[PDB]
Amino acid sequence: ATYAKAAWSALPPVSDTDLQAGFVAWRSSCTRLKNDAVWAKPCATAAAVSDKDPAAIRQFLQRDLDAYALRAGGHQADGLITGYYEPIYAGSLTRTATATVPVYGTPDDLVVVQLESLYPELKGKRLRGRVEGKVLKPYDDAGTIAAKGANAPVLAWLTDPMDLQLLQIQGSGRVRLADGKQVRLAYAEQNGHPYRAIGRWLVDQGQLKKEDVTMDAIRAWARANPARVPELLRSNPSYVFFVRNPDSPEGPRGSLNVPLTAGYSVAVDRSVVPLGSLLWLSTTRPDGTPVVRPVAAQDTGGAIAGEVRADLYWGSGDAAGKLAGDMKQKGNIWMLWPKGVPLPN
Amino acid sequence: ATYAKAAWSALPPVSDTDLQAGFVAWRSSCTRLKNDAVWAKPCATAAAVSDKDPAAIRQFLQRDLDAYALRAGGHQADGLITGYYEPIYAGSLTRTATATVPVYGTPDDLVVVQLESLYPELKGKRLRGRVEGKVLKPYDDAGTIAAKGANAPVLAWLTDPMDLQLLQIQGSGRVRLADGKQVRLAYAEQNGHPYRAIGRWLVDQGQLKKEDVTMDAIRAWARANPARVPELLRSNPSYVFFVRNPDSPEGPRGSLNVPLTAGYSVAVDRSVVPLGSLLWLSTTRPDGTPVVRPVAAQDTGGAIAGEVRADLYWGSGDAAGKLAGDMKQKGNIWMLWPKGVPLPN
Repeated sequence: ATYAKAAWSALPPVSDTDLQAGFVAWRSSCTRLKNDAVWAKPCATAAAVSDKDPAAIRQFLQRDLDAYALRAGGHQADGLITGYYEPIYAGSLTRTATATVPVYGTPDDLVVVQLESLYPELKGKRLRGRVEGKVLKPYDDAGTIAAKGANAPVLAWLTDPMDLQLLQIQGSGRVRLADGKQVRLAYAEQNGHPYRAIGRWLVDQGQLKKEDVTMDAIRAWARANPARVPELLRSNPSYVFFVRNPDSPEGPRGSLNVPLTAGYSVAVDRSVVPLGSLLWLSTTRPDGTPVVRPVAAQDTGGAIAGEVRADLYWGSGDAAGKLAGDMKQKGNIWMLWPKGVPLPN
Repeated sequence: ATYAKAAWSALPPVSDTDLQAGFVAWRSSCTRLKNDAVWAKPCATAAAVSDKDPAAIRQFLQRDLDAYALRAGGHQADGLITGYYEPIYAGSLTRTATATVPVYGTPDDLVVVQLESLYPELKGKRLRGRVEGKVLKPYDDAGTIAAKGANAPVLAWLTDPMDLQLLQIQGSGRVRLADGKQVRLAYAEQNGHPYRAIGRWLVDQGQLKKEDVTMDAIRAWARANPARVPELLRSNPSYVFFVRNPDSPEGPRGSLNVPLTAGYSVAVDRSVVPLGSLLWLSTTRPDGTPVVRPVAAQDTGGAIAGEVRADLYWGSGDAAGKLAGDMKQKGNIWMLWPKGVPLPN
């Protein structure tokens, strides 16, 4: 990927609504770049800037920053904008006859093995176990936690084991309670067993074809095969544990551990685009509505290779999920950069 | 590397005394080989041969077994025959002003990590640690144990920390008490830190040249540099714990859990030479005198990496140790093998 300087007048205009929202989402991450190489003084400048003055935003941007078009190879500046979202699942604080699937916090008999300093070849492996006598042995796999429960507090109860599996894959989500209040859940720990996507088990068993395996297809197969749902979820021996964040309307936290804003946060390649960077996005919704806005690189998703890419966070819930799933849009991306500073490799 | 079938008449001759002692050493493994797919049947046959009848032994071998020259690397059949022994060191059952170095059994808080069913790539490693909160930390390294001790049973007290290091390298030893009586020590466990020969440290410090590194030269350097012994020995972060046996005449036990015979037991590469196998050995003693004999694979040595290699157990005591330390001899090794049975792959 290459950076190609662009005049402020070459970028597409944005409405005042989008300029401010995208500025507010981007400055939202300033509290965590107070001592960042490149963004601290921009932020300090921005901290002074109002957020209800478009003229004052444009001043700050065009005065303090440069713009660079993101180009890859062959398609050049024309890239691909996909989408992602935070799911919301029906559930309860308490077991009922409809909500029987427990979501567990971290067990305190779960021991994290931490021997990387003696054996570097262990980094990235998530080794965990239970200590019985003088031996650290494998922790309970997923199948065993589904049958017998966990030695851990229950943070919430879901209505469908398939909702638990998806929640454990994504690492965060909200639980909708009956009184409309919501529970914030995020990754905390893992049983130490290697992940094995249930999709792959559906291919080997001869139930789907590698190209047919979507989320919507696994869900359809499960609903068609209620007897086999336990076998299916057992095939992934890995089991994820959660923490419950304070109740809040903020969006989930991403890799920058800043609450994502719906419509104004993106997942990028951290190399090509440093986390915290301000971007300019021109693309469309699946229905063709122009999407032209500043957006903040506040999360990670970058396997960039021969074509520009970013993932746009569209919010939480089923409709955000539907919007995010249909996102396959041609788009252009500019990275904004503080003027003096040299850009990154 | 490779097994090259050889005719019996290509093997060098052995005296009747050597043929008898080597048969006897090897036959003593048969008590541990009753469930061996390879050696069980030969052992049943062997049990009925008179160990006082050379002709019956040679008959049994030539009838029921084939001979396979071992070869590896550019030297092919020419290999390296080193030595080991059981050292005997003056010491005490109790701490005195002349015996202050403790020999430890297995600590109560030493946890063995046993996650290989989940990650088969761990299978070579001795992973160990101590549990601190919900974390398995590295256990204290050799240097920390030497300086501060360990929470473990004390088995004996030595006068010189170099003696402990040697004892930890050979894995077995005797401690001579003031009343002439002796106590047996054998390997029981280790702190999980990777071994690093102290010889390598002295070379890295330009104190010895890679060719002069012998046990004699290392001990000489330590004599001349008492103030640097603690840093010399902690350069090997591995620390070995022992078990005490009651004194007895028999040889120490190797990995096959069978008492080793001086001059007729070898430590081998366990994958190339399965424990319990009978071998033919042709080499010399350091003074050049011929050593031609059957020997038994009854211990585990360093794996074969481009050179054929075996460690010859020479017995216990200082004289055995001088012999074992001078052993650096060209050798030929044949593995014997029951007819019809597939070789190891």
